[PDB]
Amino acid sequence: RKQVSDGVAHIHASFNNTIVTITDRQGNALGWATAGGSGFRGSRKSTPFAAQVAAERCADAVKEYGIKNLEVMVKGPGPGRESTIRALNAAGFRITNITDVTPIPHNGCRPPKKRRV
Amino acid sequence: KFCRFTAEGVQEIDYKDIATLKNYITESGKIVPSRITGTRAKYQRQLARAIKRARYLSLLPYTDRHQ
Amino acid sequence: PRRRVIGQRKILPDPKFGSELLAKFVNILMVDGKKSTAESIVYSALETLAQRSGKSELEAFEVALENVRPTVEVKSRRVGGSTYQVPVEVRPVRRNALAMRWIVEAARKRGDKSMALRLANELSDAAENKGTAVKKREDVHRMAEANKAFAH
Amino acid sequence: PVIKVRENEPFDVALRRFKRSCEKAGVLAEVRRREFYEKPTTERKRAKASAVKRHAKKLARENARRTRLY
RNA sequence: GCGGCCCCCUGGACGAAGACUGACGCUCAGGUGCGAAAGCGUGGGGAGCAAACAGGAUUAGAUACCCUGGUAGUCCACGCCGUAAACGAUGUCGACUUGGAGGUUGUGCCCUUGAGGCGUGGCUUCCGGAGCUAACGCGUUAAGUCGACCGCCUGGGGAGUACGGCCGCAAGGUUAAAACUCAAAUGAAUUGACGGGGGCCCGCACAAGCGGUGGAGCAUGUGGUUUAAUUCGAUGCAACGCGA
RNA sequence: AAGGAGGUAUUCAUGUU
Ligand SMILES: [Mg+2]
Ligand SMILES: [Mg+2]
Ligand SMILES: [Mg+2]
Ligand SMILES: [Mg+2]
Ligand SMILES: [Mg+2]
Ligand SMILES: [Mg+2]
Ligand SMILES: [Mg+2]
Ligand SMILES: [Mg+2]
Ligand SMILES: [Mg+2]
Ligand SMILES: [Mg+2]
Ligand SMILES: [Mg+2]
Ligand SMILES: [Mg+2]
Ligand SMILES: [Mg+2]
Ligand SMILES: [Mg+2]
Ligand SMILES: [Mg+2]
Ligand SMILES: [Mg+2]
Ligand SMILES: [Mg+2]
Ligand SMILES: [Mg+2]
Ligand SMILES: [Mg+2]
Repeated sequence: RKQVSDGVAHIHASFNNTIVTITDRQGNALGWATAGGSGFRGSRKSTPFAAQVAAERCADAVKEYGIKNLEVMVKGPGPGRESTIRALNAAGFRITNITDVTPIPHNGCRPPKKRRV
Repeated sequence: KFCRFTAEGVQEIDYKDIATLKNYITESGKIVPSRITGTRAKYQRQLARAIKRARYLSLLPYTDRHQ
Repeated sequence: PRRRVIGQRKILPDPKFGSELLAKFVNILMVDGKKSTAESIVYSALETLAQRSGKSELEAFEVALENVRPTVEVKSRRVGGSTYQVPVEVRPVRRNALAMRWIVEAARKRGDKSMALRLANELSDAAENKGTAVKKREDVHRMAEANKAFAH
Repeated sequence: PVIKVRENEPFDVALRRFKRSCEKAGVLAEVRRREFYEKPTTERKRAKASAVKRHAKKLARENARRTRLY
């Protein structure tokens, strides 16, 4: 409906899943897509190919805002983190900024205990 | 590598000199290791103190992303 | 093999047409060392196929091979978790071998009376993308695409 | 690692710069280290072991130049 | 044991040159104090994490490992507790005895010619010589060579347990046996064989193919059952169309 | 993830970037 032409794409790339959300410059979400919601479960949900498909579906979903210039904020140690960026560039957006926004504590809260597997 | 404080006779590094300190932080804003820069250990400690004092007074950023 | 270094056996071309592909096709179709029986089947099947299509025997045969040749298959990988189907591109030599094998298998599991007639009908179905041979080509392709996530 | 797209720079070239910038800031190594808590004793043990083996390999190498293998 | 930055109060160590006291020293049972974490008492505070616990899976079972939660606890103040693989598994003090490469912190000199050169102190890591070490090792920071003083050891199990005393709110701590039982327990190193340790390599071992076996009928061997007898042997691979 | 090269690794004007 409304026209923006400059958005921000946030890539939340976890070890298990990848969520791509395209927002306006002010933080208002226009649309979103997830690897786990694009038809992938478990061992396929945590793959770089699934992240590429999620970005494709989100771009197709945000089509009615006439976005032309996308900034990219990547967060997390995901198996994606790039497939998403290459797929946005392929889909047709003009990538103007690529920043990593991974939260690093300055020795804050204690992390969970190590898994004994 | 050669320390640039021993060769200049510098006694205290000083946190108010935001030209030398900018050479000794990275782009993200963290302090560069002495193993990379070739600074001596005595001046490394002084330099780390000066960078932390400058951060408190917001002469240097703590990180690249809070701004 | 392990100390690999195995070398390729050269195969003579067929007498009637001088094509290594046709010679290998006769070999794949041959059973129990009865090459004369197999050679008669291939020549009869090619003759009737060329009467139908109306092109050169070798050409019409090549136009069936083109529609059966696979472009990607799936091997299996025991490294990651031993459950991995990795799509891999097939080299051209193996493409011809797989196309011929599928054509012969489809022609055998048919309903016509004579093997020559079964083979001709399979080659026609391959040349118009409608037979069980071209069906297996498509089936392998879709399996590889479903495992494309594991291509890496 | 905040990479700005430069003029005429294709996407592959910019993406290589961004990937190297992150690998230079060591983000992924930091995250992997903070996934789970490790006791201070475990941390000290691991640090000391790496130093011992690193020193031993340097000394082993610096003596390997002494002799000929054939 | 101590890790952001700043301030306030405060302890020790080291170096330079000089002055001063004039053996004022070392060790130390008893005693006194400090002493991780868990725990205890009283009151706070509680984001994260997390015994117990609850649920979900895994499994023959799973009171576990894995997952989702989650209380005491972890934090503070004031008291207990007094213990750890509290380890360098190495008591403190002093003297003497070949070397090398470093780290860290002072200081002296020479041309600082420009991060240089040359010395002399403290602490510290790694190699190592003689000698010591059952051996591993150790080596001027000894586990060489000596001296002072204190702590401990006397086969393994029973047992750091019982009883008694002392200490503690408790948990317990500390001091500490015997009967009985065994002929060994043990430390280091050697040769193997192992490892759900590591590397390198090979074989129709796998993979790539072709044809089978397992289904049917029959031939044949074995097991079992049956019989008066169904003669005897081979019976994991490496017995079973085997002696035959 | 796989391979190659250099080292125990940098001095390598700044600037530009
Ligand atoms: Mg977890
Ligand atoms: Mg005493
Ligand atoms: Mg406590
Ligand atoms: Mg309490
Ligand atoms: Mg309370
Ligand atoms: Mg849990
Ligand atoms: Mg004790
Ligand atoms: Mg300790
Ligand atoms: Mg220790
Ligand atoms: Mg002891
Ligand atoms: Mg030694
Ligand atoms: Mg007791
Ligand atoms: Mg008692
Ligand atoms: Mg096989
Ligand atoms: Mg049978
Ligand atoms: Mg018998
Ligand atoms: Mg027998
Ligand atoms: Mg006998
Ligand atoms: Mg016998």
